[PDB]
Amino acid sequence: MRECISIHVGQAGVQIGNACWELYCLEHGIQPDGQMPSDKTIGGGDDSFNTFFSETGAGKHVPRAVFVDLEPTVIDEVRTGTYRQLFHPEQLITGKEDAANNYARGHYTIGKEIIDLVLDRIRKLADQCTGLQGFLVFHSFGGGTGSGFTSLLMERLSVDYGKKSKLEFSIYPAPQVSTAVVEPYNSILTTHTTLEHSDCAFMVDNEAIYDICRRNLDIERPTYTNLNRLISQIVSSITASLRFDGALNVDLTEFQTNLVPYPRIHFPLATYAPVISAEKAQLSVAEITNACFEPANQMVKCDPRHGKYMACCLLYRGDVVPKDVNAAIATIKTKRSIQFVDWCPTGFKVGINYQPPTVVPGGDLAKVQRAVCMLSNTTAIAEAWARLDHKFDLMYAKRAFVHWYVGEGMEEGEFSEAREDMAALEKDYEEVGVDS
Amino acid sequence: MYTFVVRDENSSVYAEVSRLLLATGQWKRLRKDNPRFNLMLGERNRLPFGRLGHEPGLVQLVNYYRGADKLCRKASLVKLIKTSPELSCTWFPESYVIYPTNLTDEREVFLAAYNRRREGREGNVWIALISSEASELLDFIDEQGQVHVIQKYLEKPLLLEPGHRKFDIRSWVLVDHLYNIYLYREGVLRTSSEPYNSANFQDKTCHLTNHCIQKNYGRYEEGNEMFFEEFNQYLMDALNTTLENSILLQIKHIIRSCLMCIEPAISTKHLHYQSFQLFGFDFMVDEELKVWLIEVNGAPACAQKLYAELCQGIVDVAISSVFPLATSIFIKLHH
Amino acid sequence: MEVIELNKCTSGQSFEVILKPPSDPSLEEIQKKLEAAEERRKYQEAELLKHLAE
Amino acid sequence: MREIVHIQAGQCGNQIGAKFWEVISDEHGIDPTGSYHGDSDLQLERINVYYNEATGNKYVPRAILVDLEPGTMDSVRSGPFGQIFRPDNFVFGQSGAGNNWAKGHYTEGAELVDSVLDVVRKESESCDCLQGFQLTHSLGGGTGSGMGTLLISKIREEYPDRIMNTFSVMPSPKVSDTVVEPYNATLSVHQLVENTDETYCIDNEALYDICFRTLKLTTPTYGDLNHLVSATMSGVTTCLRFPGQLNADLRKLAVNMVPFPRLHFFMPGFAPLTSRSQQYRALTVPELTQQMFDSKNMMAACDPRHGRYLTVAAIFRGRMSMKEVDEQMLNVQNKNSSYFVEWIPNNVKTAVCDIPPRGLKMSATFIGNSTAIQELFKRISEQFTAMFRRKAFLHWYTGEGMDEMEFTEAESNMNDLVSEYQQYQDA
Ligand SMILES: Nc1nc2c(ncn2[C@@H]2O[C@H](COP(=O)(O)OP(=O)(O)OP(=O)(O)O)[C@@H](O)[C@H]2O)c(=O)[nH]1
Ligand SMILES: Nc1ncnc2c1ncn2[C@@H]1O[C@H](COP(=O)(O)OP(=O)(O)CP(=O)(O)O)[C@@H](O)[C@H]1O
Ligand SMILES: Nc1nc2c(ncn2[C@@H]2O[C@H](COP(=O)(O)OP(=O)(O)O)[C@@H](O)[C@H]2O)c(=O)[nH]1
Ligand SMILES: [Ca+2]
Ligand SMILES: [Ca+2]
Ligand SMILES: [Ca+2]
Ligand SMILES: [Mg+2]
Ligand SMILES: [Mg+2]
Repeated sequence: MRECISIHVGQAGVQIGNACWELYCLEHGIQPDGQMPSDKTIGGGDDSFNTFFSETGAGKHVPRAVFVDLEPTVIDEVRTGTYRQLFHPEQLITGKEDAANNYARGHYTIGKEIIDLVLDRIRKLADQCTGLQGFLVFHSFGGGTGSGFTSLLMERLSVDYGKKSKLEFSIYPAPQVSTAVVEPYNSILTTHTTLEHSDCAFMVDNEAIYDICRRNLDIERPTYTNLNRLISQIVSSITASLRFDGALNVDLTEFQTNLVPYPRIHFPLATYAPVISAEKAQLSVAEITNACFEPANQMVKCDPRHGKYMACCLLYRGDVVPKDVNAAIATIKTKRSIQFVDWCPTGFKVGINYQPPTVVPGGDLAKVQRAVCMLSNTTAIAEAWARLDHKFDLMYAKRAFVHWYVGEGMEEGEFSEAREDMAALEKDYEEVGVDS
Repeated sequence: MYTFVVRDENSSVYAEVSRLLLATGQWKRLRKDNPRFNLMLGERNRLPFGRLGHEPGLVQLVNYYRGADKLCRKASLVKLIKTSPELSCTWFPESYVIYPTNLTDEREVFLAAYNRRREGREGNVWIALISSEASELLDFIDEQGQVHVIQKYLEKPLLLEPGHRKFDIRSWVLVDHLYNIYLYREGVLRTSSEPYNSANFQDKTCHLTNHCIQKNYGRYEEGNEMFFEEFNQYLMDALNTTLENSILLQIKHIIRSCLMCIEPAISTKHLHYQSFQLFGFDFMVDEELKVWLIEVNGAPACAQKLYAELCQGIVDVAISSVFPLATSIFIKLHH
Repeated sequence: MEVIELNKCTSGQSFEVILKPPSDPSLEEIQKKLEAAEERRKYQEAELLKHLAE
Repeated sequence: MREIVHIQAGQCGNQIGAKFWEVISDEHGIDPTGSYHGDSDLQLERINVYYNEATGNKYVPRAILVDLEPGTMDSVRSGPFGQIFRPDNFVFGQSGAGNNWAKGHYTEGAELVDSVLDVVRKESESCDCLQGFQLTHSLGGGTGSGMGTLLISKIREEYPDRIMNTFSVMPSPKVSDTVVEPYNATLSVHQLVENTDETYCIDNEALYDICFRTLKLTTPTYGDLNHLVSATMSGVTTCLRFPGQLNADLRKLAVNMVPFPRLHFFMPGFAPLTSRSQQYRALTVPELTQQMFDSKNMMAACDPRHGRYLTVAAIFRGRMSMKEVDEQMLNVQNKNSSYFVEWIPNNVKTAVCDIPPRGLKMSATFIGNSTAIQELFKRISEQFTAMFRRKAFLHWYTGEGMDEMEFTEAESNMNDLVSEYQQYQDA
């Protein structure tokens, strides 16, 4: 057994963190007081769930996770929430005042004073690991902490844990729920800095989750609670292989091996189905697999038809057998536009977990008998980079808000250096994806 | 109050469309880079499709189908027809794609069919230049630089009388956001004013029926353009048949086949933005009244006489259909 | 068309279907960055306090 | 807990300041005694931002009252909520400032300023995490304008890394006390451009016009004008006083509203406009949205159609459909996209609070960074220059040791500010 440490940074990372760990407990039969009746090896063991949970002599299963925020408000709700007994205070790190949606403030000013404390708390979790795989880092693009401190943390993690893998769950900014106008700045700045330190990053566009919650859950005005419970389902689908018995993606390095042929292009598109309202009073393997190629079900709105695939993974949960999947794939292949790059094989890696997806009791999501999350590395996700870089260019041409960043000790040149790196990234997708 | 932006000032069609929108009083034009639009009259090249459909509270529509270039590029059209199971047809002339020596490629395949012609003593005239020698053609391609397409030159075309004139048929096709295919009932024939010559292919003036090349001009019909009512009457007088039976049935068939083929690739049925597009199909008719597709134009102009009616039709079924304001000129090719 | 590497267990199973074959900065440098930014902040604050003193 | 330290200086500053504390005390369920008697838990969630706590669950405003004469502060102490203020936080002189910026800034005010800073310091040292200061004052008088800006400079010297925010009342000939008001205002604007992060420009011209035309008050008093001010101040501080995601603190607000350091002067707006006259018919969300953007509801006497919006913050209060709020807010931006700069994407942010102000089931407060605010500064600049070119009334200032060059510099800087707004209006 090999352990995975989760790191939740800033408001988005923390609130999504709670959604995920709440879901994990429901999936593994772990009570809010840390007890797990089905675990017979008391106070120890090396089961698949032990990748995420350590054990105390009193039979308490605690998350291998650290929560860090430069403001105490959000994590204080974890300290007094329903799952307060789950974590110990050392795991929950809070600062005094936040980064005010300023990358420079989160990275340089405030990051410098708290980075050693964070690393030390992480070191304590790592010292309890017989074989650490690496880290799963949850954060937003648009927040000052989520962007600025994460990038600093990822740099320091590469130094302290060179051999370990690092996976990202990143929240891409959307105006419908955004709380800052400079989020494109923060997004580009943190992507530039974290790029060489991240092995695989799963971007989640709040716009996509927002519209799915409206369209499929009939929620007029989705809240963070709505968004995060949907996000945690996708995250759970991706990490289920690390927490349950299986043979596909049972290790962090396997994500890179299966989804990331070229290091810089490490942003797989996630697509999930089905999303059914709980108030509404069952789709087949063929139907939910077909939905994986509908832009309306993707975590990032883009058009894979006008791009190329480098790799594709299908993660099923529930009543699914290989025969159904192959028949479904055969039908879809002759029905849709699925172009792979020439230097890669046209195929799918499939993983099935017989346990159907677990939903939060009294939530918006209905219990389904089978679901699927498709992870595909497609060049079409570069559309999200293009949108973001354009908004960057609009403001930066006038140097709008730049003084806030320079005021925190950041140099103006970092803006252009970060933007140039993104321009190179867009070019990389162009070369891989387009013919001429 | 609906809003739109203009990013192609060189479009004669949509300059008229944007004019009509303003006349309704319910449409307002914005600056080029204003993102808060309902409608985008986009640019011919590098249209930022990736930035469309991400403005909350806005239904956004664009006048181009992303991926339609597959049909509208000569090199792409040949590839499409050959490699698509639905298309690989009898209505498309024998074609091959050729890359220059200094610039995969089917050159040995083109020469393979060239042999049957010469060693069969039949028609071996091809067009890129219109020469009967493959050497004179290939030496021309390598000298230019760009990628050219080699296609069989239809040596036996239908000829208009009097004058022994060669012509081509232009059809305008509008495809809306629901992927309804609308054929404008008014087409046009681009005619050659010089008599068709069988011997000398050096004189490309009579062979090429482009309006610019033609401009004997305006002797027979005004602007070297014959319309459908006149051409139908000609077919009734000369060949005892109608335009609908002998030609239009084939035309409607070809348009359906081409557009239905690429539909799953370009449809915006479940996209975060919607597309429509005006197409210009160019046809060739042989002496046996058989219709051949020559090419598809993605950004076609219209006949001066037909601008008012066509552009209004674009507003009614493509724009107002998505944005309703406070018999038909099109033929709906159903599917 | 071809299913390969089928692995089965009680929790589920996994496999691969192929449709068609193919045709860092040190700790010192980081600290140097953070310190460089800190000093730039210190410089700007010093200029302000100098200005206010005037 | 991000504490704010409130400061009110001069006659105007103390009168709108008192009214402000009166209004938000009622919203937070605080009686004049200082005891809580509200019903909602949301009232006490972020009450530490403006109130300190004493044993016996007493809530004392983190407010400091300053004047160079005891008159107005005597009236405050006799006012409805006069007993709620900490008696130690009353800092006053006897000489007055005679509507003279130089007296407030250089002579009379310089003698009293250390006493004020002693109280400021004591309040800051009791803060778990001070986020910054808010100052209420007029720019047309002597104490609020002159000593107020002196205070700001000295506070910035001691707390350089904190946010400085002001509610600044701009003078108007329509509602004027002395003819030297354009002098005092120009001298003050010079200070505010360099030493504040956020300034709500509250124009007495606009306040008068709203009372006269819209509110149908034949002859409005300062009390009538201040009714609008306190309502506006309640609105713009709503996101600070109640739990929320958008602009929940002073620095996040500044980061969202200020693209360029000098351009931090905001046009406030409020709907529905009410007279100190109860309303029975609650406005629909489209009505709130339409009126809050209307020039007749602006507090700066500037026509926003004469300029462009750099950034906009909107706050809706009361129980309403957030879906309809989003739809109406997007509708305004889509219909009038020509008035929003395209080089700042998504520059309009909206917040919703469940707790409505007293007397209303719902309301909307508008905060705009518009280039049309240059009309306010151009108005002052012309009034300034009309007198200064003849050096009229200058002896009041040179008599306090000021030189003409200081006036010239202040005028030059404000003119620069005007051209900077025009620059980004044509960008
Ligand atoms: N899906 C989701 N997105 C969130 C959540 N909280 C914030 N966001 C998004 O993240 C961005 C805001 O960044 P935050 O994470 O709140 O900022 P932060 O990391 O706390 O950094 P500070 O600036 O120091 O507060 C916006 O785009 C929000 O829409 C959440 O719970 N769920
Ligand atoms: N195989 C063929 N047989 C007979 N004529 C042909 C032919 N291929 C092309 N032509 C002639 O060439 C003329 C125009 O060629 P084509 O339309 O391919 O060039 P083009 O695409 O640059 C003009 P446009 O795209 O604007 O319509 C037609 O009028 C047609 O008569
Ligand atoms: N809105 C409002 N404006 C005021 C009030 N009192 C004075 N003013 C304005 O403030 C300016 C006079 O400054 P004042 O505050 O009286 O002088 P100070 O006491 O020396 O600061 C003039 O422009 C007045 O119109 C008030 O209660 N409300
Ligand atoms: Ca165990
Ligand atoms: Ca004295
Ligand atoms: Ca002292
Ligand atoms: Mg935060
Ligand atoms: Mg007075």
